[PDB]
Amino acid sequence: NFLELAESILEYFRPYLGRIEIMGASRRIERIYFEISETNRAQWEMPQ
Amino acid sequence: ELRDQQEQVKEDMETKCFICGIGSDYFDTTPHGFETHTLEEHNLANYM
Amino acid sequence: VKESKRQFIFDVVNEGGESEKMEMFVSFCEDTIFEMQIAAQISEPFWGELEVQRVKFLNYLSRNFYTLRFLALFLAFAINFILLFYKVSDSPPNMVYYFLEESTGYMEPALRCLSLLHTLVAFLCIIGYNCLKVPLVIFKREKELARKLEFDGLYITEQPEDDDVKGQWDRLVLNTPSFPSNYWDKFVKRKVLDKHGDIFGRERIAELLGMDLASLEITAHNERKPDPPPGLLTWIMSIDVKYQIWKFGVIFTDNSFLYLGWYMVMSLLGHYNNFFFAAHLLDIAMGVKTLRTILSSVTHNGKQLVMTVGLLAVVVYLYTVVAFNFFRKFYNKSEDEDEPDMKCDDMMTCYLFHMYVGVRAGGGIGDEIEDPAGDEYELYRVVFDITFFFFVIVILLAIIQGLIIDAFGELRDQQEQVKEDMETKCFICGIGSDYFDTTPHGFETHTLEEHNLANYMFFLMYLINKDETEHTGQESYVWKMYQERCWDFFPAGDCFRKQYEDQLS
Amino acid sequence: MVMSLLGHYNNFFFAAHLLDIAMGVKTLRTILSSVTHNGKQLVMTVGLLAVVVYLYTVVAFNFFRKFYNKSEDEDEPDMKCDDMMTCYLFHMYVGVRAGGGIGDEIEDPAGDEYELYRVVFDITFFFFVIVILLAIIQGLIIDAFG
Ligand SMILES: CCCCCCCC/C=C/CCCCCCCC(=O)OC[C@H](COP(=O)(O)OCC[N+](C)(C)C)OC(=O)CCCCCCC/C=C/CCCCCCCC
Ligand SMILES: CCCCCCCC/C=C/CCCCCCCC(=O)OC[C@H](COP(=O)(O)OCC[N+](C)(C)C)OC(=O)CCCCCCC/C=C/CCCCCCCC
Ligand SMILES: CCCCCCCC/C=C\CCCCCCCC(=O)OC[C@H](COP(=O)(O)OCC[N+](C)(C)C)OC(=O)CCCCCCC/C=C\CCCCCCCC
Ligand SMILES: CCCCCCCC/C=C\CCCCCCCC(=O)OC[C@H](COP(=O)(O)OCC[N+](C)(C)C)OC(=O)CCCCCCC/C=C\CCCCCCCC
Ligand SMILES: Nc1ncnc2c1ncn2[C@@H]1O[C@H](COP(=O)(O)OP(=O)(O)OP(=O)(O)O)[C@@H](O)[C@H]1O
Ligand SMILES: Nc1ncnc2c1ncn2[C@@H]1O[C@H](COP(=O)(O)OP(=O)(O)OP(=O)(O)O)[C@@H](O)[C@H]1O
Ligand SMILES: Cn1c(=O)c2c(ncn2C)n(C)c1=O
Ligand SMILES: [Ca+2]
Ligand SMILES: [Zn+2]
Ligand SMILES: [Zn+2]
Repeated sequence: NFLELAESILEYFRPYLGRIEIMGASRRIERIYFEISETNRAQWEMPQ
Repeated sequence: ELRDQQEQVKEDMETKCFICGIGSDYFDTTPHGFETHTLEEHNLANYM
Repeated sequence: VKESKRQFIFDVVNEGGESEKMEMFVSFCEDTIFEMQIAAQISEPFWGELEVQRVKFLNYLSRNFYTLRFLALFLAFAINFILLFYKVSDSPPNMVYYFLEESTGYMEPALRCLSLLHTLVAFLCIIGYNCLKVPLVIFKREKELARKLEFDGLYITEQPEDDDVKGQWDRLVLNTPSFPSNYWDKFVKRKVLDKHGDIFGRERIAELLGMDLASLEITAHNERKPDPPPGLLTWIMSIDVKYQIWKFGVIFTDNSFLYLGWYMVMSLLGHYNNFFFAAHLLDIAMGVKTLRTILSSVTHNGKQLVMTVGLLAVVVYLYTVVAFNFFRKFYNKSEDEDEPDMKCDDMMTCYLFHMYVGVRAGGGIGDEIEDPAGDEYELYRVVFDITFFFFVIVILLAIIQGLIIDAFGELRDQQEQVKEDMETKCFICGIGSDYFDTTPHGFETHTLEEHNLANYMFFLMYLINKDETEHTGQESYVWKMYQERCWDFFPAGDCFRKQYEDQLS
Repeated sequence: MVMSLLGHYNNFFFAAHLLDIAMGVKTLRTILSSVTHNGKQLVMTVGLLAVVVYLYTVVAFNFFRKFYNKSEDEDEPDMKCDDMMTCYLFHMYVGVRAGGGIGDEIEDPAGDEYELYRVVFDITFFFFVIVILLAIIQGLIIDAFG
């Protein structure tokens, strides 16, 4: 229910919610969430 | 040989994850599993 | 339908992606349903009688379209066989006379009759194509336009890229009263207006789609049933010119229709001059499938072949520059000492000479220019000739031949890959044969009884034909997914056997 | 057996039995399998070559007849393109076997009003008939091997 109510926020922040997986200090795979800047994404998308 | 190199690169990218090396066959046990894994879980652009 | 299915399977397995596989499959099912309707319509069973005869004639043409094409090919071959007996003379059978030289004397009337028959058959082929294949072209165009309008807001939220001639032209049918003529969904405009209208404006959407909002409610409120006469006056009044213009633009941009039109134009020119009928002998490439596949080897790397020819031209130009600057004395192609004929006294002539003679020479330009033995530039000139031979004659031509050979290999590889993919993995769920074959003939049973794609097509037709109030729970579920364009009901990486592995064991 | 019997009518009929090497030697059979694997495609390619050469013959017969005089005696000209059958035979027989195409065997066009048309004619003949179609045949054989 909370996710459905936050659908608009999640859709708006989808291009900026960066997600990766790492092998953490606990010897387990951990998912990391961070912020991708708009300038960073645009520079990445530049054709060169 | 050049055509074979191009085809091999395409096949490798389309059948195995660039980061963890697990093959698509495993992820595809879930619908569009490989696509979701390579676009949301282990996206290399996200590591950059 | 079997040929269409084979073509679709080849396309999806070769160039299609996994993400859009089910969408492409459903699109193929829709196209197949429309083509089945067309086939059923054309199947064999004053205004009224004339209309009946017209419909019968058009149905006959559509039914025998391919036979008519084969007949056109045969007539072209016969005409050219007759043309092989042509002759030229200075006296009638300084102007020159062309006439047939045959002992029988029946060839010339036969030539006239065959030419008239060929023109007639070409016209009939055009009509048959228009009545058989054009409907599917219009159906696909309308379907794509409707989907882009509804689920993408192509002309509402976005705009065509201004280079998409297809979108720029499709802007002409949006307000037309008959936009969905072939596409089954006759309520695309209502759907688009309801989702798009609050954010874009109902009146703005109604103007873009040529909808009358006032009559929109009245039509649902009550029922109107007209009964216009079939008179030509009424028919002319009831013609959507804007739709017809858009439709004719689509048709005239269709490739096969353009080919048939060129065929007809050449047939007509054949009556101005009979030798124009030789152009129709090129129809063998389109007719014979083996020849089409063979020519696909040449056309597969056509861009690379053209670029190689351009590179050859540039290299020959460089050699021409060197020859014009240093080796002009050797380019005298006249045996009369009084009248020398220098082929490299101007750059244009030297370049023409090189590209024309040296490239076609077995050993290069040195075969065709003066022998350099005893000259001060003997070594420079032998290096010139040898490098020309090795680069232009040996390597570049080898590049062309290798391009053709690689095209052959690539096409064979594509066919083998499609066959292997179909024989080793399920088209629907994507699970490999190895898993199913744990049971005797497991893959065969799975692909013929469990996940048969023909059965999914049949289920779509069955759902369309069945009354909605009679739909079962699963039928209603799948019907709602079909209407919403959600392809999640298709099993993906899962099956009944995997679901109930332990119980079924 | 029939050829062996005919060999007694004329001894040179025994040369037909030398073709038995293809059936006898397994290596030769495998080699000839490379030619016969795409035999239908080879035949279709030969037919396409015939059609293309016929088109070139039509063009030459309609526009380039003057260049097809194959006689060095001015009193007795020998025109190879004054009738379509003769022109087609000349093309299919000489131009296809010529190293550089028909232009190798017909009169030099330098100085003629149709010089550019005729050089385009010769160059396109060389590239389509000599370079591409023969390359198609050779590639068919190579692909059969593979
Ligand atoms: C895919 C690659 C395509 C290759 C394109 C074609 C090249 C292939 C062939 C090479 C063999 C011939 C080399 C050139 C020798 C020419 C003879 C020579 O040189 O006689 C000495 C000259 C005499 O001078 P002059 O005063 O009497 O007349 C100058 C005044 N005029 C020019 C207006 C009359 O001395 C001089 O001028 C000094 C020389 C001029 C400066 C260098 C220009 C020549 C360059 C040639 C290509 C270089 C790469 C060679 C590699 C081979 C292919 C890989
Ligand atoms: C795989 C592909 C096979 C290709 C088949 C072979 C074609 C390859 C070659 C092309 C080079 C030559 C082009 C033709 C030029 C001819 C010279 C010319 O045109 O002189 C101007 C003429 C003079 O007319 P007239 O009144 O004096 O004699 C007319 C009365 N008669 C004919 C009875 C004597 O003007 C005219 O007639 C108007 C011209 C006649 C109408 C066009 C027919 C010519 C078409 C040629 C092929 C077109 C494609 C070209 C692409 C190259 C290959 C890809
Ligand atoms: C996209 C177009 C290219 C596709 C292939 C079509 C090839 C032909 C070309 C082009 C389009 C039409 C060209 C213009 C035609 C206008 C008519 C014309 O101007 O015609 C002139 C002469 C006719 O002379 P006349 O006045 O004495 O007639 C007697 C009539 N009275 C007595 C009344 C004078 O026409 C002649 O004679 C020469 C007729 C024989 C020419 C050969 C035609 C077919 C064979 C080879 C060419 C194929 C090219 C292959 C390239 C495609 C590769 C994929
Ligand atoms: C399906 C059939 C084709 C398979 C290959 C067989 C090739 C030969 C052909 C065909 C079938 C039999 C043809 C008709 C034979 C009837 C006899 C005949 O009419 O014979 C005439 C002359 C004999 O003359 P005479 O009267 O002076 O004899 C002296 C006798 N007295 C003195 C009594 C007059 O025969 C001669 O001289 C010429 C004899 C030498 C010809 C070469 C034979 C073998 C070498 C090359 C040809 C192979 C073709 C390869 C194609 C197959 C590719 C897979
Ligand atoms: N770890 C990974 N990250 C990203 N893509 C991966 C990864 N592993 C495999 N792939 C595959 O690599 C391809 C990446 O797609 P693609 O390069 O087309 O993306 P893009 O962002 O649209 O860029 P481009 O337009 O330059 O190709 C896809 O086939 C994806 O399945
Ligand atoms: N989901 C699937 N449905 C049907 N065939 C599948 C499926 N997945 C894989 N296949 C394979 O596709 C091939 C289908 O067979 P095939 O096309 O010969 O059938 P058909 O009805 O006789 O038609 P056609 O005569 O036109 O080939 C078989 O190899 C089958 O194993
Ligand atoms: C998906 N789909 C169709 O494909 C279809 C149809 N009516 C005809 N077709 C062809 N309906 C109502 C439908 O929902
Ligand atoms: Ca019910
Ligand atoms: Zn991974
Ligand atoms: Zn399956």
